Amino acid sequence: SLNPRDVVIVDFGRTPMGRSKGGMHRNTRAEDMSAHLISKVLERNSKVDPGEVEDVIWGCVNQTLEQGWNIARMASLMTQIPHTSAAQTVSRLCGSSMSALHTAAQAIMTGNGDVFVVGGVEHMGHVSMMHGVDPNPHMSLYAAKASGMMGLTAEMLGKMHGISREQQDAFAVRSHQLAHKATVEGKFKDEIIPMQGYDENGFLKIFDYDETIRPDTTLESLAALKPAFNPKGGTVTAGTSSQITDGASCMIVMSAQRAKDLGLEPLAVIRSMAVAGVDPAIMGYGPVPATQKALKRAGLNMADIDFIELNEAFAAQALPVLKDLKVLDKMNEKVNLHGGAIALGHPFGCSGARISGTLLNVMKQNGGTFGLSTMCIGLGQGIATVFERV
Amino acid sequence: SLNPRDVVIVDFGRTPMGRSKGGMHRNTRAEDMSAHLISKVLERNSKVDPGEVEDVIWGCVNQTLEQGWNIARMASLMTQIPHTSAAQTVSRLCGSSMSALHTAAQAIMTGNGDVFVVGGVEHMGHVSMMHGVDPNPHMSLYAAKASGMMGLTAEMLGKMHGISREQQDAFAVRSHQLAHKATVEGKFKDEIIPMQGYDENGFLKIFDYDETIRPDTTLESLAALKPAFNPKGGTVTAGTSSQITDGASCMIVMSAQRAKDLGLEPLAVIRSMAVAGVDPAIMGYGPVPATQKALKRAGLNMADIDFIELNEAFAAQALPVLKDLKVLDKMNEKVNLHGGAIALGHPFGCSGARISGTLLNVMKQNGGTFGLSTMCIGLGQGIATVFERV
Amino acid sequence: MIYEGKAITVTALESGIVELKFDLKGESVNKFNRLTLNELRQAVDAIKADASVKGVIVSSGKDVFIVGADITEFVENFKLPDAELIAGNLEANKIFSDFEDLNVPTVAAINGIALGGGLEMCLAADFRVMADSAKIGLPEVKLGIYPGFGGTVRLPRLIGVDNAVEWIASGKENRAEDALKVSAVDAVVTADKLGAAALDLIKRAISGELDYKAKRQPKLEKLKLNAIEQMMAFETAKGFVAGQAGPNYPAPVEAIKTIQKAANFGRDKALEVEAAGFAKLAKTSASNCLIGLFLNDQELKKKAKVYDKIAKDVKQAAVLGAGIMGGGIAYQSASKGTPILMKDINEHGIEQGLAEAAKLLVGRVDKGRMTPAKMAEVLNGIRPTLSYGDFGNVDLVVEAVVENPKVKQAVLAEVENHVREDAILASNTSTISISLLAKALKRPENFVGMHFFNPVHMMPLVEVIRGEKSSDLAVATTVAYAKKMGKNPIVVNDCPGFLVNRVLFPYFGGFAKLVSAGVDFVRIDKVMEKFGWPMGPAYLMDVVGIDTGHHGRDVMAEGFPDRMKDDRRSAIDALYEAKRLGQKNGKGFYAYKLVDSSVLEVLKPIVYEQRDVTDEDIINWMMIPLCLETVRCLEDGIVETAAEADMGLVYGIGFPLFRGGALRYIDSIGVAEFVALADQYAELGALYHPTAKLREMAKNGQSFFG
Amino acid sequence: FVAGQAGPNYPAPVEAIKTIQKAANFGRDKALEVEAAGFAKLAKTSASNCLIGLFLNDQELKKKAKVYDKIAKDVKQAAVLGAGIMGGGIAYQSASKGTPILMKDINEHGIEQGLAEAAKLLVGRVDKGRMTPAKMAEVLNGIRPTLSYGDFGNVDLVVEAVVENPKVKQAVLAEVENHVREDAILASNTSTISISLLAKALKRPENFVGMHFFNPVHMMPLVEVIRGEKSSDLAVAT
Ligand SMILES: CC(=O)SCCNC(=O)CCNC(=O)[C@H](O)C(C)(C)COP(=O)(O)OP(=O)(O)OC[C@H]1O[C@@H](n2cnc3c(N)ncnc32)[C@H](O)[C@@H]1OP(=O)(O)O
Ligand SMILES: NC(=O)c1ccc[n+]([C@@H]2O[C@H](COP(=O)([O-])OP(=O)(O)OC[C@H]3O[C@@H](n4cnc5c(N)ncnc54)[C@H](O)[C@@H]3O)[C@@H](O)[C@H]2O)c1
Ligand SMILES: CCCCCCCCOCCOCCOCCOCCOCCO
Repeated sequence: SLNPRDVVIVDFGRTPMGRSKGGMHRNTRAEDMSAHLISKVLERNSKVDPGEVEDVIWGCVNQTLEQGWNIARMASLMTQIPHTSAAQTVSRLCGSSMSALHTAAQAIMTGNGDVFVVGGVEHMGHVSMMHGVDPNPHMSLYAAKASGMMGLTAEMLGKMHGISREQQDAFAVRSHQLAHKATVEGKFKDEIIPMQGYDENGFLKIFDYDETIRPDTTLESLAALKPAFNPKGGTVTAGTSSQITDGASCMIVMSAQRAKDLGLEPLAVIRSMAVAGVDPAIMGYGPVPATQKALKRAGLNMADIDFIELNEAFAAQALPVLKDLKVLDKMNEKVNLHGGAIALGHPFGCSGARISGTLLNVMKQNGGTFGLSTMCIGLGQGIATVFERV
Repeated sequence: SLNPRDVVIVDFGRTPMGRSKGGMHRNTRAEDMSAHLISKVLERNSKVDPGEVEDVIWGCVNQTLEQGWNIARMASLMTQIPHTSAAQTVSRLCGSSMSALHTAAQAIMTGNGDVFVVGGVEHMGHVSMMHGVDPNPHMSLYAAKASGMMGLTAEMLGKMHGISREQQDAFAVRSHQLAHKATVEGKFKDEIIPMQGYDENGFLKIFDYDETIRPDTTLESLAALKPAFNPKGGTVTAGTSSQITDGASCMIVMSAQRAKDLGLEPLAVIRSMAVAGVDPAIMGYGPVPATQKALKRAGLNMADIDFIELNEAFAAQALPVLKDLKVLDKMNEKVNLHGGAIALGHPFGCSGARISGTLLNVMKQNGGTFGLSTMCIGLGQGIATVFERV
Repeated sequence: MIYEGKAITVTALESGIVELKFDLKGESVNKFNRLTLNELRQAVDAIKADASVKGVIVSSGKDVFIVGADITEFVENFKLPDAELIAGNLEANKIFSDFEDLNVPTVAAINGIALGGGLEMCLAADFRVMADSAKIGLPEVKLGIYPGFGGTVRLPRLIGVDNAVEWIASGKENRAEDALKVSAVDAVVTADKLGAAALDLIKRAISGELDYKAKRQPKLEKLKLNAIEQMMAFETAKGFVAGQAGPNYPAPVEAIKTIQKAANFGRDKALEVEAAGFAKLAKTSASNCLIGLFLNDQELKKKAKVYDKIAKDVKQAAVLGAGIMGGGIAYQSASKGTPILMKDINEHGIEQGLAEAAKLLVGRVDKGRMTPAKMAEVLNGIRPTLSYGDFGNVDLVVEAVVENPKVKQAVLAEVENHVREDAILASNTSTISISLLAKALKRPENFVGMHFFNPVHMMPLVEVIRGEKSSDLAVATTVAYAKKMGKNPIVVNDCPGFLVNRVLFPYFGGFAKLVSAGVDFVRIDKVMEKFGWPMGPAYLMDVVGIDTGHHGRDVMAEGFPDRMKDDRRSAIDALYEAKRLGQKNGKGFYAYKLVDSSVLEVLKPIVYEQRDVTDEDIINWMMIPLCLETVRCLEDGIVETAAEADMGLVYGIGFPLFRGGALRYIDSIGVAEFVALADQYAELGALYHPTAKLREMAKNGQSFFG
Repeated sequence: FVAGQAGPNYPAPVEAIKTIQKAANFGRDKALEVEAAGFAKLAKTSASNCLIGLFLNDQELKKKAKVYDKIAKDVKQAAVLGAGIMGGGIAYQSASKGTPILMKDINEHGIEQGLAEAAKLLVGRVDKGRMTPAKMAEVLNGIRPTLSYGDFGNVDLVVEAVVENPKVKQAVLAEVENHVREDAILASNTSTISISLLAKALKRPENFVGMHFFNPVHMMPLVEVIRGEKSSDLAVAT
């Protein structure tokens, strides 16, 4: 049965994940990339009047230059979306895009809108991360500055749970391998929205795959890389770390009521939402707290979840999270079956809805019922979402 | 009686609004300014355990340098707030701080948290507005570039409704005068949290007032200024425009249930929330659409509202909004009785909660029941909130 | 082949794709002359008729794509009625419109220069590939007209209002980088891989990968702007340009009016708007000879070019004196790729120069017009100095020393002993005889006059005052050096006041008489601005300065006492004697632009009669004195041809463009009917007295042109 | 991080941190005991092999750097011989620190290389946000190109950057010495040529010394002041 104010994810569409170091998006603005996605996704669903969109919630982190000044509205104005709608940009570092989904979800539930357009974007090519950073010395008075370096935290959380260089590299291979497969088999054809770009020759052409993926990634090739955050005794290498990727992800959301009226079959339904905090030093541990809080709110045990999408920030962090969540021995059976941020890249403001969207496609394709999408956040945070197929 | 999940504003505290051009905050980071505010506000309320704060929703616009990387958490970590809590930065240009209040509100209502710490900050001195701006040419294909210049929009909206140079300057005078009055009479003593700063001589001292206020502002002194956004035939002058101000505003929010349990008397209660959109060219008209939507959801007529807080972006925009809201003839009786952004400055990511917070103090002080806080947003947006004193 | 013309050869290719090539056999460049436009019609009709075609690629067999249009052939087609003119351009647009309606993908492989109509052809196609070493733009505004082949229709909808208004109004060329960012072009590649790109692109449009139909749509329908978004966009543009273009608005202020009106219309209706407004700028008799502009332009552009292949290289330049004029000459020479030395005697001078040059460079960067990397180049080009040690390789030297015959002679003769002997020397003086200064030097053949106008970076005109002992090579180099600095030089023989100034004051003489006749100067300039002048007489006097205008009066009075030596105090003496020194002082005819009845007090002593006058007469008291003086400048041999005699006014004093010039204006009235008009105003002085040669050619029915 | 760059014999670096890590949860008084205890360990172990030396050695320096400091001639005007690589750097550094410098060379192609590199560095900071456009203007004006010695009249210190050649450098150095004040200081930037050798060409060796910069001039901190056998203290001091 349906409850009028139940949150329903109607559709999901992401952009082809392209490299930042001269990738396929090196000549496209984050605003346009987002505007085009939102526009195209709305087309596939001609039954949802763009005018009904009460608000467009977009996730973005480095909000300056191209991504500054509420990119949500800036990207929404170049869409068929009326000027009568609103738009806000939600930043929570890594989990920005997911928090966006939560904001709309809560709005719908409380009767403050019927149709929403959530998602996120992050063009780390035009707006790099280290760009425009001013470390506040005062922070060292309440927390270690080193905790600001995601890499070092991966090293710390890694040592604690004891993950060997081999264990991490092996994970990266699994990610690339599973990503390529999903791509070749067409398990991405529905979510990836073809998008214009430029090849290494400046030529114009449409890409519908993820440049980031590297099928040739073997344990041999990975064991050749050097420690990225700790030369003298490190395991976290560029190979086991997520990729710097420019990309956007969209998601149309609305109430089951206004949905049932439009007679459009749901893709999934949000059951529980959760956000939690951890110490900055081991921020990668954010998922477990956030997940446990979500499971309790959804009245479900970790075992009840059929498929899981854990944003692969670092193999050194993903593995520990999976171990404490007590599902490491279930990995190849229900965890990131299409690869992770290591092969698909990790666009800060985009990864939130991206992993969740992919999660749904996994469930739909594998007849799953309950799904879980969670990710670690910088400076000690976590976020989780439990969807349901009905 | 109240319902368990009813949003209740427990307390409100803001910083002294200081000038940006060498003001009292010229040597204080936005992060610290926020962290200190949140810390001090939590002190006055010793019955709300900081550990219970499910999340800290902070509003900020130019998120780069000092204000970049989810300032919500950055400022939250230097507070007594545990590392177990979460934090996110919500950007909606001007209405950022207010959107923050809404996000938490909806969260509380949906059972996703019990205690929150909302607010916003904007240090336009260290991170000016024109800093790091990259105008997307493509925007001119869907909307006029000029609409990006808030000033010009004020001019357009003004021409439409017909507001004379005198009508605007007179408004600015009323704002400065009323601001000074409220200050001198101590109508700000409760909300303004004393804060360390530096006087024009680099000396260290605590400010408890708003540098921005200029009591000497007379119609004669304002009629001397020249058009700021249109030399050849303009009315919008620096005197009738909001001031570039560095400042932060805080606000503790929670459910009536967890509130009634702590036996702490509420400051106000949120009854309705609304956001709307308008054309970028006349974004200043955002309040009317947003207000009308809020009044309907609150099941109230504009007449049922006892006090009104309309963020004064420009006298050219505030007046028209008040005219269409059919309350211009009630101005001196219930509209911004403590002055506006013209005399108190307008910190982008801060004004949202600041105007609302001050709105509550006006109601409490003048035995009001229903209150309204609304403001226009850049690029064509609006937002409104209807509080209630019980 | 499918079509083998003399300008266009439509050759077939693989997969039914056809390549329409632009190669004007016989000529060096491709341009839309009568023949080209004609063959295009036959080309499109051929492709259109051929049902086997599966795509069309547009290319060029030259170094450039398609330069502007050679308008000399279109002139005879602009003097007809606005109906037989609008429908004329309408039919011309039918070609490009049809090419745009081809039920098949079309790409424009831009290899090089694609200006004016050249770009308009590209805007017609669906996709556009461009070589990184190419340029594109619409410099129509420099001619007094705006794009006439759908330029104002397609560009605004392709790149956006603001971007189009800027590209059009300015008429600036644009590099691949910029053309790509605004989305004027869809792909930028190296010259070598251009053909491959256009080919690879077309195939991706045919397969259906690229929606060539969806990309074409935007320029067939209304603008995406809101009614409100339009008001803002257009009004700001109009205003911004209105104050920088002034009363005589060629293409800038009109282009926007055409886009603002055709905003809610599709291609077809938008084209009609474009055509209509285009005629308003090109039509005939009603005093609108925008015809003479080209009659003068197509003669200067050729005359100058001939001088440009003669002139020596100006790889190294230098100016004497920093500060006001020096900082400008250095700025202009630096911003155009010419290393210049700022010579002076005291360190305080170089500071002033470097400062002002820096204030202008930052001015553009602090808005987005100039690249920080560019500001660096410009600044490095300017090289300070208090000696002549580095004057060893300087080719041309300019003097900007204080106004003093003696001083200027000492300085000039001084530098002549520190530079190559084949080096050219030039003074920037304005009230001193070039033939006088040359006497000091030992090489007068290389000495000429290079007159710039304050501000050096604002005013276009640069007079090349040829002395009596100046060689042709000397003048040639100076003329060329001026053009290189983005200026418009004109050769003028040495005489008290030269050409421009000598004609600008008699004009003011008519003004001085109006004020003395109780005529409100506010009403005067409002009429002169309604006429076409950039600034009004009174307002202009404030800009130049009452103290300056007063000094110039004496310089011209002494020059030709027989007609320019009045003396009965005028508004000039009034304000000067009343401490109202103008705009720099803050008080002249206006206050600084404000108005105040306090000025009336000062002007009272000048009013000798409360004479009544119509706005029509006011125009005569001004124009007649100016036109006649021009006739004298041509008769005394100050300017060689009538063509040069008018453009010197168009670029200097700012003579209304669409009105041609002082001499052309005379023809617009009739030489015989002009002298008759002058006689009625003969009671005002020798300034309104037609010359003997004018009276002679008056009866003969002779006009200055033909 | 310190353990790796301090190595086996850790003085104050690696210890200071161990002292703070232990006294972390302590107050002043208890923390003082920690500080004192660890301080004794360093003095009787690591530093027993003289703390006296390092100290007195620094003492000699702060006084030496002070003696040099106020006998030294003020350098209001400077110049460099040769643009391009090293010249563009010496000009940049002198310009970015408030010292008008002249870029002297023989061909126009050289000045271009210098002005270009100096511009590339200035734009580099502005094109990200670290330098003011108004600041880049001043710096650029501070650098004044030239192909002669006509303006070397008020230059106080001249630096040479000519190609590595004993003969060439000597000719150039001796040349500039006839176009500057007699009390002006000359300095070569050579790296493989004896300063005492170059000085022999000059007629005022007392004012000639060696100012060694390291490529890139704007990156490397150290600048060797190679004193010749006939170099005066005032020369080195300046
Ligand atoms: C939709 C929303 O919610 S907010 C919309 C966004 N608006 C904004 O961010 C504010 C826009 N305002 C601005 O950008 C700037 O204030 C501007 C452009 C209008 C003016 O800035 P500037 O061009 O630098 O002029 P500036 O601020 O220096 O002018 C100050 C002068 O005005 C005078 N002045 C200002 N206010 C007053 C007053 N109330 N009474 C008397 N004099 C005054 C000062 O004394 C000073 O004069 P002085 O220089 O002789 O000492
Ligand atoms: N009023 C105007 O703006 C205007 C309009 C048109 C033409 N001009 C021409 O500009 C020139 C005047 O220049 P200005 O306005 O800069 O005067 P100025 O008084 O503003 O500055 C004089 C400059 O010349 C330098 N100078 C003087 N004698 C020198 C010498 N012997 N050697 C080297 N430098 C010397 C001074 O140091 C100073 O930098 C005149 O030829 C005048 O006809 C001026
Ligand atoms: C290992 C030893 C090698 C010995 C090499 C011998 C080199 C000796 O050459 C002598 C130096 O020649 C000087 C070149 O002269 C340059 C003159 O430039 C004049 C520039 O004038 C500019 C005027 O504006």
